[PDB]
Amino acid sequence: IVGGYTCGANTVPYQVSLNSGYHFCGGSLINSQWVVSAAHCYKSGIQVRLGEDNINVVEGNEQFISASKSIVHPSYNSNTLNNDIMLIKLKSAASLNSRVASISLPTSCASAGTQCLISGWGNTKSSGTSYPDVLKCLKAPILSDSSCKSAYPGQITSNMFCAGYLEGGKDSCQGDSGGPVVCSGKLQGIVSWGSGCAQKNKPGVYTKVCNYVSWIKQTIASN
Ligand SMILES: [Ca+2]
Ligand SMILES: [Mg+2]
Repeated sequence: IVGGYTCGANTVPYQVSLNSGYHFCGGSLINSQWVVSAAHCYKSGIQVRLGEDNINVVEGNEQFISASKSIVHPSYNSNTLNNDIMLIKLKSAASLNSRVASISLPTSCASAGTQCLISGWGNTKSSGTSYPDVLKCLKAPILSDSSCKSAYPGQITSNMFCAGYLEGGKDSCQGDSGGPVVCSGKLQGIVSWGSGCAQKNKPGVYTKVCNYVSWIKQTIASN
């Protein structure tokens, strides 16, 4: 996350770190047995880490649970990143508490202008590499599809939205992939892609979760 701030330990209790020997993607806990992340984060051998703040120091509120199964969206296209969403079931149920909580799925899509919260352990420089060990946060508004489509002609589908600042300066970056974009108490997006980080007229692009609620509910209940 570039230009954001330190969230504070466990202030984003639904935030997950996917680890395959190191942190490689974020995710969101939607209930004790399931996590939603990005399909481009798919890997075999994932351990889900809950209640994290510093990812290199066991501070006491973590739960590390292995994944039993992963389900990438049936229509994920890794070339365009359309339908960039995946579900991860935990081998054991998490123990929800103040530090480990789930986030709600949306009932309707959010409007442009709505302020959201983006969080992750990704790169914090736009031009450089500095990976933080504690969770960083960024409040950013959803942009109009018009400004999103002008920035990326022929690349945005109805399953994507942009959030950020066209002036640049604040944005998600690598290491944030798969993490949450929460607006008004609901999980509305997933960090998917963008052009570099915090560049001018290049906002980050997010998976539009409100379009996958029936698929998520149907899939988790049948698995
Ligand atoms: Ca830790
Ligand atoms: Mg993240």
